[PDB]
Amino acid sequence: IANSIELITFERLILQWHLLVMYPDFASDVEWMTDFLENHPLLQPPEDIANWCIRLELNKTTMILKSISLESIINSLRAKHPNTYIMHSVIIIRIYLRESAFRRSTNTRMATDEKIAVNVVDKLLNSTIRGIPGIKNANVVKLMRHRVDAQGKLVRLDNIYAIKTNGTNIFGAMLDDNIDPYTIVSSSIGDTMELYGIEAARQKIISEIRTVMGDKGPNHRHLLMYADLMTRTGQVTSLEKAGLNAREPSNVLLRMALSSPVQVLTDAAVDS
Amino acid sequence: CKNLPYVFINNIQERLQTPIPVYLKRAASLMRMLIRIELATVKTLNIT
Amino acid sequence: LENPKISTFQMNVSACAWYNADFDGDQMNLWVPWSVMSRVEAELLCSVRNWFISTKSSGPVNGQVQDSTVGSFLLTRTNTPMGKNVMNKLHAMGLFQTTQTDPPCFANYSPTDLLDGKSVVSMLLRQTPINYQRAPTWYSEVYAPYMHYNKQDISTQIRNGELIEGVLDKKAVGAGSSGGIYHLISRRYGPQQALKMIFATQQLALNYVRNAGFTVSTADMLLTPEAHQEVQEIINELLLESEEINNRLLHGDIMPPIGLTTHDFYEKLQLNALKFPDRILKPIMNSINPETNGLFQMVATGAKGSNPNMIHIMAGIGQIEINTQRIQPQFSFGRTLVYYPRFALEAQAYGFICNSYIAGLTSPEFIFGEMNGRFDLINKALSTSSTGYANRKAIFGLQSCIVDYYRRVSIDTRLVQQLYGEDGLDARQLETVRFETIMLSDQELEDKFKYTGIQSPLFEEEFSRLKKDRDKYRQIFLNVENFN
Amino acid sequence: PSIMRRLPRKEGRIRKSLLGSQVWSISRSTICGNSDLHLDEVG
Amino acid sequence: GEMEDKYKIFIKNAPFDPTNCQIKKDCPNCHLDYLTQICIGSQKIIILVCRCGYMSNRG
Amino acid sequence: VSTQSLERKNLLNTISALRTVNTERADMMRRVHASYPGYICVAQSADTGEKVGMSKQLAITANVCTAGEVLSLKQRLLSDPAIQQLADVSNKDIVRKGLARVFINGEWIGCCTNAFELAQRYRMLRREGKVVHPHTTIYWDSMVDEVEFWLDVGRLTRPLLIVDNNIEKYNQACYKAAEARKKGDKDWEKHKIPFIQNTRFTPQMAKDILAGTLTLEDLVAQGICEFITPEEAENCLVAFSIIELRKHKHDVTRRFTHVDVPQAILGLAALVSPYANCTQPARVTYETNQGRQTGGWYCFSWPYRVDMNRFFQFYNEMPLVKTIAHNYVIPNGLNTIVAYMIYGGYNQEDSVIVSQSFIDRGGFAGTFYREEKVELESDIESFGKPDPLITKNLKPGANYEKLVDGFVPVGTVVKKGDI
Amino acid sequence: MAMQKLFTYIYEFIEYRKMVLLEEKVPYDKFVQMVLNTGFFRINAETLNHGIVSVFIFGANGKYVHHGGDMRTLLTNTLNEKKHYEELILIVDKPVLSKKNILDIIVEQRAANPTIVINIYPYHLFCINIPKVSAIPKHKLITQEEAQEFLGREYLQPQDLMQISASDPPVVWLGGRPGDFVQIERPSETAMHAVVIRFITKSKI
Amino acid sequence: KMSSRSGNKGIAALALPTSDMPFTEDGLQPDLIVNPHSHPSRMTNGQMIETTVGLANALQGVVTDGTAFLPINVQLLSERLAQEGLRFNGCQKMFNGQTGEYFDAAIFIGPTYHQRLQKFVLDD
Amino acid sequence: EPGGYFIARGGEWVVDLLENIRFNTLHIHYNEIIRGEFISQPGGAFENSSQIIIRYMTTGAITIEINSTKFSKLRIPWYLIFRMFGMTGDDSIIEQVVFDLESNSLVNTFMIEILEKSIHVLDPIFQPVQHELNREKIIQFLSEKVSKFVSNPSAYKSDENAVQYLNERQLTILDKILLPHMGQTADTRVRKLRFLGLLIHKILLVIMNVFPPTDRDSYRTKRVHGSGVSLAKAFKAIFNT
Ligand SMILES: [Mg+2]
Ligand SMILES: [Zn+2]
Repeated sequence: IANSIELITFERLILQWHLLVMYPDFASDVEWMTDFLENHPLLQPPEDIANWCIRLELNKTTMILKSISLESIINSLRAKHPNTYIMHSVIIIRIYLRESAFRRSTNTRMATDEKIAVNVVDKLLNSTIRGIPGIKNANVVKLMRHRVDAQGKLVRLDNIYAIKTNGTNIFGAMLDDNIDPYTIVSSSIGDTMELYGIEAARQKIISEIRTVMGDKGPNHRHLLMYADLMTRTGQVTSLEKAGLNAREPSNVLLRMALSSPVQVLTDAAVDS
Repeated sequence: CKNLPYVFINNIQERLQTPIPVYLKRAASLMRMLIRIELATVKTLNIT
Repeated sequence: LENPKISTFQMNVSACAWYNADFDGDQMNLWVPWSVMSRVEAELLCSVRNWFISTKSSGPVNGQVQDSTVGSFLLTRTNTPMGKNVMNKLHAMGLFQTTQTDPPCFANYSPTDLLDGKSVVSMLLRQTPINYQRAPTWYSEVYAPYMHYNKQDISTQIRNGELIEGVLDKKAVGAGSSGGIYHLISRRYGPQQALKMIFATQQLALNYVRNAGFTVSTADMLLTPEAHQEVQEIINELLLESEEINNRLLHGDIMPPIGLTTHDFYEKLQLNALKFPDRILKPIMNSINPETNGLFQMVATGAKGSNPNMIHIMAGIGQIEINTQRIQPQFSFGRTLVYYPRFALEAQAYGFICNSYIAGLTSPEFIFGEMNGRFDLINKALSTSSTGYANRKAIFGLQSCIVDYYRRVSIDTRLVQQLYGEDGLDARQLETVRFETIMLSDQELEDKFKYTGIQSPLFEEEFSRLKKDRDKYRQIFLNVENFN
Repeated sequence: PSIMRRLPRKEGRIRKSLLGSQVWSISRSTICGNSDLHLDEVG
Repeated sequence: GEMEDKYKIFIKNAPFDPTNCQIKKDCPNCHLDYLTQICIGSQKIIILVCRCGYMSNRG
Repeated sequence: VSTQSLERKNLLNTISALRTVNTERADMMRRVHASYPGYICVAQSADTGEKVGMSKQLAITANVCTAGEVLSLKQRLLSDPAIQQLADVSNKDIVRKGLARVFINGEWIGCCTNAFELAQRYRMLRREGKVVHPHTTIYWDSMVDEVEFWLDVGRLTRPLLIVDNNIEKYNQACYKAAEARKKGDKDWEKHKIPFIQNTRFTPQMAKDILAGTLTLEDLVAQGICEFITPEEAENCLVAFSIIELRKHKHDVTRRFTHVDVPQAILGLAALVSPYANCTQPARVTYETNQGRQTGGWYCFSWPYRVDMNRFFQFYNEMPLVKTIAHNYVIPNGLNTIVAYMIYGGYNQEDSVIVSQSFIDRGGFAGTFYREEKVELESDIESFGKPDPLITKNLKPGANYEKLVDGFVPVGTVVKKGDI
Repeated sequence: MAMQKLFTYIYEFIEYRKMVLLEEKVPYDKFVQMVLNTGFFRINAETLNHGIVSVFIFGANGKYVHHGGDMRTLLTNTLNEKKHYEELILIVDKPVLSKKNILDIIVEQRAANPTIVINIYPYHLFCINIPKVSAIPKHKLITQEEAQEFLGREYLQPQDLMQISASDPPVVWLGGRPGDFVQIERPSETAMHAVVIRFITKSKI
Repeated sequence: KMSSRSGNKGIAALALPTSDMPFTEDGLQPDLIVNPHSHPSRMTNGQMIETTVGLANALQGVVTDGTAFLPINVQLLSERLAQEGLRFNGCQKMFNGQTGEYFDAAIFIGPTYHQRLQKFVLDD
Repeated sequence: EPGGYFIARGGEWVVDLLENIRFNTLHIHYNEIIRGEFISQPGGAFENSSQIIIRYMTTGAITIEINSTKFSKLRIPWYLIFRMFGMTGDDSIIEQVVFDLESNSLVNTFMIEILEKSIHVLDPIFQPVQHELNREKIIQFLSEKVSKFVSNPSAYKSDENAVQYLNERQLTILDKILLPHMGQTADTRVRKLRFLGLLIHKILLVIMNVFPPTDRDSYRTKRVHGSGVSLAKAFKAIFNT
């Protein structure tokens, strides 16, 4: 499962990629055009294919390393990008595009063909093939947890395995059946706030300061002083000049003594 | 143990047995727990 | 101080923990309150007995340091190289002629009667009787294989102020020792009484050593000629295992796991292959006499030093780690220094020091150690600048929080906490205690806490609460484990 | 010379003159050890 | 890739740089007692080279 | 101009102030770099504050080079048949044939076929000292195949003894042993000779140095040593001491170019500390900081000077265990008898108990000096004993009775409040 | 996976709010069919005050999200029906909340209907049983009478309390409106548990 | 403030009369008493070797060289002490000057070069 | 006392040995992602030094700056400097940097790609000169940009002598302010072009992750000057005013 959820993007599968009687070294490509159209006549190069030939090839060591199948990729790209016909061959790949993705850019009046071709390749290479976005690694770690037995004793279980990813995506992890979604622990305060609320983000601040303290950390009630001050407004405010303005705006004299008296004084006089 | 949260108010209100706020009942939870353990009958048999 | 030739502010060495000070040239300020109002609150509010317990950590601050740590060990030690650790009536009386307490009574003692050191200490701890039972710093599993321990020295026990057995050292009398002698005196009798006991037990320890002596010599750090050859054999085994990892590399047999390169896997392999075994202390402990070695006794009692300090002096320094990494080649593309070739394979080329301090380092070894030392002096200087700026922004963001008349915390009216610390307590007034129901099973709990003497429903209700409290505790703190 | 340049820095009016002080009736000296003093005494 | 154009000059000079590590190993070409060893890159490729022009991994 | 006021705390401080080199970046730049040994003292720096790692000290043998006659070398190189002129060769030509670009003092002045051969030929010329000046840097970059010559000011140099071997005869014997081996001789291995590497410095040369009959510039003249800058050090494999050189005397797999003297990696202040390699090095840094703060005979012309905050200590001793640094500076200190013991708890935490008799007898006693300088205005102010009746704003409570002719006479004790 | 998670936890959300479904629960396959065809899925539920709450689940590429005109037409058509409305919950994907045009439509429709609450929420707020997440303490709505008695004993104003947004996930699952109070039981590493009372303020959008 | 050449610096805290200082069986008494607890963490081992070597230098009548990186052998230096009539460890029997009682332990006492640092208490 | 100090106003002063960077050498460090400086010096310790910076931006432009007294941090794209100096052909211009056109090794092709993308950027100040074919009008545009005492265009251009005067002035000043250490006459302009090509080649090699950037703390590129050099520099700098 640690391998299942790690983000494998499209860039890292291909070893080389060329952005484009055709170009040299393209005889097998028209051969790819030849033998593919007989494989299944359900599809063919559609009505909308204008001028671009974005041929790519795949490093074959990658899929054997990560148990990928060429079926998985082709199903992946055209379940998210309904503007291309893929030419998946049997390893080489020649993605063809449509003109229908070129005319909805009315918000940009300098859109040429080169940049818009880079953007869709940019929009396409970032498409996930397998995993959860934002998860770069995922290692397996051994946890120590308590549990209550059938006899009613509290025992410590040391043979528990779990996945410690690198990067945070709480919402993606609950969209996965291999992970218990009620026990997700992130190290991010901002992500915990967005997904859970203010009370869970307060507990997150206590936990994250505690780890930075080390072993000779202070009493626990000094940590509650930081967490409860930073969350008293229903949002997470900082311990900088911006947070002081959010919590005590009418205290001009306190805010002058911190950072910049002339700017604070000028704003105070205008607002009375 | 029933009157322990009045340590947070005063002896005037404990005598009158006025109601206690819920957040002050929670504050006496660890000490009520410890008192009931270390002053159980199995431990206080020889105390007069 | 009425001697006109003295210009210093003088204080007791056990007071230096309040100020984080020492005596190599520090300066302190002093002002004397002249106003009646400022004088009243200096004495009732700001006396140093109010800072005996730390506000930061909730444990004690003061205790013995360095002479009373090792002098308390020597006093309560069971055996001396001269036989039993006893003194006659004159010398037992002399230990108290400085304590500035009320003297004990020796009238039931004759001039030739002998008193053990634990007897003399009990004459002082009777005033503030406490209960204490732990093992001393002296007893270590590290030293146990190679050293004889007296059984009446390795389990310190105090019953109503009587020192029944064991030695007093850092675990019991040391400064900042949680659950030690002075922390217990403070809990039963107050912090002024604990400060008075630190002074009195410090004069007992110092007056004992003014008859016993304590020194350190160059011969204390010297390995025996046969014990020197045992250290060399241990070192060669490390350099033999290090050269096996090199031999595998020459054959391309180093295959890293997933996530590591061949360079970073090779450097991790070497780092673990050049670690001293735990048996490097066998030749060290065969060369010293733990009864008379002063360098060993300062380390073993917790007075000063550590075991890696002693290994470096006597046996070898080993591998230099900077950022938990070996010496990176920064002298022209694959050399560490001008003394080593490019792409060198030997462990000496990346910071392995085969010499001890008492033997004397070579020039490349000295340079590697100087790089290590310069790093530490630099990190120390950053402490002033890095945390001072973060300290001022923490202070300004938090300074308006003040305790109300309800014990809430607010900023002028606006609640920050409904109850300070969620329990409303001062951090100088906490003790660590064990709840002995949490880990039991329902059959152990049934036996230990359920009373069968009287058959009444009130004793069924009492036991049900003990179960309910246990389960509520379990449920709450099992949940805390889930979001951490 | 400005009226408003007196305010801002660590050597300004607020942080030097208002948040700190120069005081009378104070002394300073080097500290040294004395084992005949109690822990709450100073020579 | 390495060993080809990234370090071609260095590898061709390695037998003559006197600050390079040597290895006690006979040369197949000129029958010399010692060889020059280098270890370039994060994969720690080991290359043996000689003054006569010999080089490991088919150089 | 970055200058410091000369603070003559003692002679060691005076000499060390004249050898001081002054300047995550702010922390990485205070490190001990791998290029220091032999040029910058590895131990000496500040120990507290921001000044740590800022002021560097020259090591004991390191010198600063003056600018050489670059024009003569430039015209000699352009006459070398082994160097092709810049305009006589093309970029295509110098990548095709793999030629090496040759620089002198920064500027590209041609190309050569074999960079190693040119570098070593001119190094051999520098050793005789007449064609190439001995203070010339000759660097050869084998990664990108360039040769550099340097002769400008500001280069740090240090002498190094040269190691020579017999690799050519060893190579020929190897070839001849192979010739016997392939042809069919079963005794092919008896033709090999052992490898030998050595320096030419002899005990008689050391004896002559100590007798004044031999000098450094005479050692250079016969090519026993040479000067190496940090640039050229990257072409050098240096044996850290003569013990290391003797250990590998017949090791063909570790051929040294030079051999070092271990004490050369320390500066003069750090060499005052005896048995310094038996001490943790950070304490040697602390000593370099403390050795220059100590009292002594701070100058031998103190009575002719009017200084501020200077201390003259009457009695000084040579250490019982002296070092080489006491061949060049006056020792300032005393050979105190020290007992290492516990005595009543008054030496705890970096304190000492002193003998009062030792103090009374003049141990570490001396005289301290303070100066003054009061100026006058032309025709407005003057020196003279003020008259309270015709002079306003006399300082309250001030004793004017000490003044004679405007100044207090020499030899009178002045107090607080005196004029 | 968001659509399948929604399909279960939206009815769990409706049950948690003490509402009864006024319709027939269609299979998941039919549900995704209607979402992909019509552009949204409508769920109607009844509160204890006999009021109707309508839930709109928008597909991540429908017309109502990309153009404001379709959403405006839908909102005007739905609020003119003959139902005693209390609240409309619109569920969109996360980037929809950043597009200004739809937010303008929602505020304009709020202004036109002062008696109706219009709320727009992202997907992640309904893709799990929020009250059962371990990290989230127990939230509970208390009446104005208990809050009044608490504040009277404490000599406090509602503006002195700590505040919580009305779009906080636990408060959304509770159904808490601005001007209300929420009581929280939270775990404590000093007293084993604590109780606070927060004041519900206006929502993010 | 004083200091030795290994960087071990300290403040003069107490000054005792002649009759109050410790003395050995032959009457040797110290000028300075430094705490042994200043050694184990700082690891200034060259200062202890200097006391060992200089102790035999004084009885021999010579001044020797202790420059860094010269070969040393603390075992052979400690046997030089025994050849001069002293103990192997360089420790002697000492008496308390105030009571006249001997310690139950030999004390390490000998000559160590010291310096006065220019940080005067009257100025600060 | 050995001496070696100064007495001024009765006090004793020591002129400190100052640690400066080595001249005539390229220092490569890390919009602008990388930066190559080069302080050239005509030859001698006391001469005036001209700094040039060859920077590479995220867009792809490789622009060249010359910090000196006469100018002020003006940035010129690299192709225009080569064109001003009598070298126009794009293949030939690349042969200044790559030294080849017939090697298809990865480094070469990557370098050529970088340069080809570089030579097609629109610098805001160098737009109407972007594709110019000759030199004299490029020099005229330079004189328009840099001459501070000139503020009335289309007035001096009505005459002829001023144009030639400005062209000669710009040619001679850039023949003194671009790489003075190689010479200051017009016959040393081609070798200046080759040296600049080799410098850019080195910078782009550091881009390729083939070699590291310059180690700012190593002493192979440090110089220690002291009393004489610093005293002369101050005796001449304040001599100016
Ligand atoms: Mg200090
Ligand atoms: Zn060969």
